[PDB]
Amino acid sequence: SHRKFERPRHGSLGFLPRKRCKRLRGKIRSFPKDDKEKPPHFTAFMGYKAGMTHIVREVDKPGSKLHKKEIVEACTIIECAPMVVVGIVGYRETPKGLRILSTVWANHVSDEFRRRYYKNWYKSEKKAFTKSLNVPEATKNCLLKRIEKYCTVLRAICHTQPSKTPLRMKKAHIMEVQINGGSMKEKLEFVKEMLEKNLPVSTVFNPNEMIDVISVTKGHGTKGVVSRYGVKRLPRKTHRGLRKVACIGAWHPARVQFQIPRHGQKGYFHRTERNKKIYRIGLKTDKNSASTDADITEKKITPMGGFPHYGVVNEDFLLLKGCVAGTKKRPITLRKNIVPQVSRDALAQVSLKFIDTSSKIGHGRFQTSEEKVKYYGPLK
Amino acid sequence: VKTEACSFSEYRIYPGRGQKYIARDGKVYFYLSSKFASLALQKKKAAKLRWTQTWRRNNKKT
Amino acid sequence: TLKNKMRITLSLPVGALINCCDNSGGKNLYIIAVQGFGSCLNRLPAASLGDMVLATVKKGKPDLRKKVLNAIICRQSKAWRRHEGYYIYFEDNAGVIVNPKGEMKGSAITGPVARECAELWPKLSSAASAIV
RNA sequence: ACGACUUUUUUGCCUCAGGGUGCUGUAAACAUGAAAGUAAACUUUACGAUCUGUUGAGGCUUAUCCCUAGUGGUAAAGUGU
RNA sequence: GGGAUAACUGGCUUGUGGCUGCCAAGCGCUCCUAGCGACGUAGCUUUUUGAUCCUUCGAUGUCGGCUCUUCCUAUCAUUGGGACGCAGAAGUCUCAAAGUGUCGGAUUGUUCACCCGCUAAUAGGGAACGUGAGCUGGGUUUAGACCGUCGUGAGACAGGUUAGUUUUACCCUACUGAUGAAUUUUAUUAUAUAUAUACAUAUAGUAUUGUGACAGUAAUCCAACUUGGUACGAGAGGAUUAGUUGGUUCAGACAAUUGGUACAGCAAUUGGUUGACAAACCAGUGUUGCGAAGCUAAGUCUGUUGGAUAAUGGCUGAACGCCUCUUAAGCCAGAAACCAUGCUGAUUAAACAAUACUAUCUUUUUUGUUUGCUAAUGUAAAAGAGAAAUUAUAUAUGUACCGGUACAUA
Repeated sequence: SHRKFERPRHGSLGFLPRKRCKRLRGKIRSFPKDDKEKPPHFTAFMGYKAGMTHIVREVDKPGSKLHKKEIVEACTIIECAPMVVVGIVGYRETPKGLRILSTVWANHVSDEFRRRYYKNWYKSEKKAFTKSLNVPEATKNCLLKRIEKYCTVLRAICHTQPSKTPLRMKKAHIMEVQINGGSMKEKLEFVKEMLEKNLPVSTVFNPNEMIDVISVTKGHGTKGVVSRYGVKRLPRKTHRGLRKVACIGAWHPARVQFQIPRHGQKGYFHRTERNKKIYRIGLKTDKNSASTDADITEKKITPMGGFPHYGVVNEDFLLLKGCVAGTKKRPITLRKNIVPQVSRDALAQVSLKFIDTSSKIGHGRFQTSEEKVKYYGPLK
Repeated sequence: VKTEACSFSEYRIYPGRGQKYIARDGKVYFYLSSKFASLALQKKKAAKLRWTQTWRRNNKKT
Repeated sequence: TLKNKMRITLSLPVGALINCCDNSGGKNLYIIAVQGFGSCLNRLPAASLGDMVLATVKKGKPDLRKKVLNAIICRQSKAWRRHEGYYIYFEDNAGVIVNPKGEMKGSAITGPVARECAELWPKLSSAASAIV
């Protein structure tokens, strides 16, 4: 018989299996689509989540209850070392999907790039990319010509520069980035000219843009159904347990109907967060990088005592509105929206009033060490 | 221009960190910490608080 | 009158006993139901400051006993985040009785009133001794 | 859970130590300092919970904190192809 | 002893229940049918109760609730409509629709029922009468006991009441997560220098980048205000439609910042103990106060638009000189439905592509393949394994002129 009282099912069926991701690096499912009128440009970037801060922002929001008045908001900080392009990928459309024709490489590569292939860099003779050290420039040109002629999608093989970071890892993350815009020839000219250079996030993105965020979630191992799916807890009276499972269900199917909640992995899942606004694209050489029109005071983005488990910011950085999937220290993938967002909020231009640089370890009030010293005074 | 002062200490009030209590008397009390909040809850006067800057001032040690 | 209201943290389950805060002659209000409350198996009916509840008078005038009357919450024990960047909370829980057409049944709101709620319901802003 | 996964293996890493960041709340020690009174000399000398001073003192802070090319360390030498 | 025979499912049937009809005497001012619809009469169904006794009595755990998921539609609301007895506002009958939602209590052993209240509305059912190695044990229904009635009595009572053990997963499968070889009777959407070429390619081993068939799927509803006290209305009243701002529910993350959290850690303190003393210890965490940090919500962020269409509204337009949305051909716009897109998985494809480096070895020719082993053999298909216009089909292909015209040819 039917249930007496109705009540929505626990959790989404559409994110079965609730299992571990097979890569640390975020995986872009799909890229931005055709726009021949637009000039060629990069679609994506990897950067590392350093932590969270809060902001004070002045609000326009027409007809709002808050309206004109200022708001305080949480924000994420992502240190972004410039990615380096090392390869060109030429893909061609088939009724079996996109297929690679060939890849064309740069005329030298990083040690950090080579480290990703080696499992035992320390105990090896490091012979990778040494027959493929060089070939005739004619061969390269022929491959480029071939790709222009036959390929219909261009991706650039890019890689991270972890040597510009405090992290334990020295292996680069290597990555394809689709190039979206004009003709394949115009694109090819664009990637070739760009190639060996380093790409700041400011070269890829503009402040105020809405951005799509691709990351693996924070782990937790294998967890019970209550934790995993949020079902109503067992009664005070039971034969056994309280985080112990409900009924599985009907005699027909004469099998477990798969839609039932179950114990198993929780977190370390791949996930796309959508439409996060860029509040500031920071500059490495700016010593005023946390300051605002209201503040106008020399002051770097780095918190008091730095970010938890990451410390100082020493490269360029993205100040992003709101939450981001995964642990601090994790690589995070930024992608442009597949169709550009059109909204009030998308169009809008942020005016910060304050960026916090207080401690995130304890309740350390001070923006600067100098302020802390100034408060306390003489010491022994 | 820049944010208001703590008054339980010399400190500026940095946002988010502070909470606000409105008493039956119509009096607001602004707290910069849980530790400050607990002291207020236990209703213990400043003149017993050896750690705090107000005490140091009260005993003229500034 | 705009009746729009940015989110305030859920509070006061039904069966809560809150101060009546006026010269109505009510001393307390026992909230038995919330007006506008969502459908859900799990939830008790729960009310913030700006919510219209339905209450009965447990201590107060004899006619007011038994009978059901609307109220608006003015003082609240549970903290909420104001967007100005601080968490506000009151010492006590209190509301003031009103009509189902939202007309005031009180005469003068003796405690303080949350400012967003006072500007929410005009007749309370009028009657209120202080704005929080 | 265990496999598995992420790493690094001398432009490192571990180790301690220092600094940063904090957390606790003013250590022991000493005052012929203060202290409700007490007793014993011929005004001085004893006893005394406590409190103040020296004293934002002393302690603790990677274990899943931050920084440091600051100290000493950094083996087995196996197995599959 | 008994499924030779009840109480439990299932099964046949559908009296009874429920649902849908057909009709046309009346009702509906007036008016058969806007809405109705008798007297009559046809079906459908088994969420009813029966009839039953085929199945099971060397046992299918006997009600209900809780919890949890899925399916149905005979749609209550949300989406699009049609009709109206319709001025608007409403509201009422109705169709495509199962995408989405459908609540808090009071009283019960309770399906059911019945109040009070919210709601946006508080639709109806299936899943062994959904769901006892998921729970619970209140109830019918063991053995104790009580009262009434009936029985001479012992006792009896779908008469009422109180008290009364709910045993086992370590098997197989299923499902959820976690590892993981192996696969030339197998593959190939191309490869090679504007031209070739399956009588052809493809070692393997590590490692990166990916391909993406296929499988899953998600976001949701309301309010307020402005439109507007306007249209419309005699007045009273009083919208569609957008727009803006908010809130509910679900989902996915995250912890800056509030709250919550202590056998990280400092201080305090009770009882005892080490002569005092600092130092300390002990009491299954002695007990307080604070408590970074890591978790966490009652805290914070984020949650697409195309295509093909349905109901339907229409068009051109015959049959049938006129007419006709096609109840012919030809068409068009059109929904929370549908399929993509999006997003998740993809040792769900015994799948695969590109790249990097490497293993005394690769390539051509000759002879051989009638202590576990140490020269070595297998083919599902040789017999000329011969054959690359193309839209076609109530006409095609060239060639010549400017997708059209002309002229040849099958």
